[PDB]
Amino acid sequence: QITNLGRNIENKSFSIIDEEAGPHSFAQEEWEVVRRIIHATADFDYKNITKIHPQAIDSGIQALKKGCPIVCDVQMILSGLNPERLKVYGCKTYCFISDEDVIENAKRKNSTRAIESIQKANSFNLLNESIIVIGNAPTALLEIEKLIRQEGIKPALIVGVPVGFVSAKESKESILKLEYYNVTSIPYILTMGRKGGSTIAVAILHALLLLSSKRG
Repeated sequence: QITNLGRNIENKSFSIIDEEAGPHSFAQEEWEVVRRIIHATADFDYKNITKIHPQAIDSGIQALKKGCPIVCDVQMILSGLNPERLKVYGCKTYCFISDEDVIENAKRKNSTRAIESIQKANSFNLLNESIIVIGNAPTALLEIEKLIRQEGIKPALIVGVPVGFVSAKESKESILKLEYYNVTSIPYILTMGRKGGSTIAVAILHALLLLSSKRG
């Protein structure tokens, strides 16, 4: 998994982050997630924009335990998750961003591959009680919002951390509006604003997998 020197570096880093982050309003478990994000980016700003839903970590753990599907918008996210830890639960990862049918459908429908990618997962019922990890494409998050609002889909958890200058900020706010209006109570983990990234998403997933293990 990692060497002694490895752990020493990480432990030293987390200690530096805690001391430097200063005062924050995150509970212990929530902080393990936020601290992980700051660690992957060296960006303390995440201490202020990462919003975690009260049931987020709980639904996340439960979903993983059940070998739930993990739907990712971009391939890099998967490339960050070690299949070793996932087979423990039997979770299955998916990313259709690069499938032919998705590509042609995006072109033909004047949309994005991310949007058709999400629709494809839905056509397979892969959104129900799953963990939706959107680390890059804002349109993928807006589509999920659309499906929740119109199709009533019920994922176990939404990790909405897309990065961008066009609709990123908006896609995250649309998720908060769903809760604001009590149309649904789908747990979420968001980094409000334009900031996000596949690396932020992977860091959140790893924090969850760790918390899951630690709960033992």
